[PDB]
Amino acid sequence: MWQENKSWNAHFTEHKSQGVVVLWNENKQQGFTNNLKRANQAFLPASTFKIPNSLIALDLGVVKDEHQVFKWDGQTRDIATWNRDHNLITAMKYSVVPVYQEFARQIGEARMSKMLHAFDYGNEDISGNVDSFWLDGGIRISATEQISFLRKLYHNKLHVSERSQRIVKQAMLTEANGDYIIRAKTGYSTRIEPKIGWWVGWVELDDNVWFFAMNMDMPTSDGLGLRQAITKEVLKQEKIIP
Amino acid sequence: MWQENKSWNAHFTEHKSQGVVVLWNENKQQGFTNNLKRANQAFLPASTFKIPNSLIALDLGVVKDEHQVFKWDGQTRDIATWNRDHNLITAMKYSVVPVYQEFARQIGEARMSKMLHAFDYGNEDISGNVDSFWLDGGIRISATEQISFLRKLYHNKLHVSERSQRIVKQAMLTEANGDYIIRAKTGYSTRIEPKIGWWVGWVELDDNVWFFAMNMDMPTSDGLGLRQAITKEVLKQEKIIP
Ligand SMILES: Nc1cc(S(=O)(=O)O)cc2cc(S(=O)(=O)O)cc(O)c12
Ligand SMILES: Nc1cc(S(=O)(=O)O)cc2cc(S(=O)(=O)O)cc(O)c12
Ligand SMILES: [Cl-]
Ligand SMILES: [Cl-]
Repeated sequence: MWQENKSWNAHFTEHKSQGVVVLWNENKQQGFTNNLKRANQAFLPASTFKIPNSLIALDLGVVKDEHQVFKWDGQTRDIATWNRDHNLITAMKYSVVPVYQEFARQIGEARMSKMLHAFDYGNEDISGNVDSFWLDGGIRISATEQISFLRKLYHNKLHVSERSQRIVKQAMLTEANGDYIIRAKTGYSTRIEPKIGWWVGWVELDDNVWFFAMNMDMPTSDGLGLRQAITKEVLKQEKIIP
Repeated sequence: MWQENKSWNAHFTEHKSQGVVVLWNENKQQGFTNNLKRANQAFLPASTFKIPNSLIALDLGVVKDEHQVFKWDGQTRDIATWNRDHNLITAMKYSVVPVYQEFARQIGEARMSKMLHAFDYGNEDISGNVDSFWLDGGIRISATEQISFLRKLYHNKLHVSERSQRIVKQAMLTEANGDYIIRAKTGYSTRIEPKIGWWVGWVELDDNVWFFAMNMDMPTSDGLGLRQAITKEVLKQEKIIP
């Protein structure tokens, strides 16, 4: 059910990088990875936690819908796209942390713990601040655990309303053309070592769905584009995308 | 509220074509078109009727969800992509008429007419064959009436369940990148003159949505790509997409 394909390491080696890419063939129920050990190594989810955070916020009514505007708090921050009004779609697209920190505070630690346990999400640990535990707290999730969570979300099997799951899957939309649809979420963990970058999601084809979860060492923010580039090179080699 | 911009006609003249493009700015509540008269002239919806047909099939339970497989009936047809199994997403993507003719037969004339009346869709006339009235029957819809219908769908305002509307909006996904999301449906009306090609939908931006409905004279299937091409040129001229 799991298979190691160490040939994908050349895509990491070419860009002087190191990480793991995990693929899941939904039709055949088979998994593939270049490093089974790192595939099961649990890291801070960083901004990939915006997927479960969105689900909980929508199911609890903290977020009314994907169109509700969340005004900029006026604090000018270092990322320019953060200093503006956002809805759920654009907050996920630009990884607007302060918007989701506001969501987490309204959710509260008690409901956040209960929901993450219902989601079977990682180690289900929210130790630290309720509005930063996915950035510098105790929550840890592996690439294979991201796949298991994403597979439940795809099939609407999470312990939330179907509506919340459909809205979040819409907000995860990243790329779409005549060949494939990518619903995914980026992540960048910097507060706690090791500094890593995430990209988790799935590729929808006409007759199949390929779930993917990747993470890689990210000492500097200059290599952040390699998350999508290395993943797409693996997808191209596997004939998943042209 | 409505403004005519005849400069768009140059994009039709460049390809030796004739048609109308209707744009609606949702934030500003203004509309723009190159031909006010043709914008309100009613044509056969052709495969753009797959939007309301999908909504009706979903709300009535004829289609359970976007994953239900509709098996190929075995008859080899002219369009190769039709000679295979389909779900709601691929049937919309490839405009698989035989799949939607089966939907219309299951829906029936009484339910179809009741729903189109509730939708305020076009002239609400289902006269003709139960499984082809949108291709050669009495139903007619204008480009502005398409936008009016699409605006209700975007806001989950149609009388069907919100779930049915969210599923159809997902199935309408055509293109997505870091700049915009296009949810649209193509159409090609050939059985009754004038032969016309349709493209209706909307473009999702970060803080606005531009609804569009275009139709153009289409004597042959060779120029079907001009529907998107001319629409994109108008969108680029109005600085909606880069
Ligand atoms: N929370 C964050 C997510 C992402 S994402 O590309 O994975 O979505 C990138 C980030 C980049 C920076 S910075 O170092 O460039 O200022 C800081 C962040 O907090 C980020
Ligand atoms: N139902 C149809 C929809 C479309 S669409 O691109 O507007 O969706 C194109 C079509 C082209 C042909 S043909 O002339 O190439 O045989 C035949 C069709 O039935 C079509
Ligand atoms: Cl979508
Ligand atoms: Cl032409």
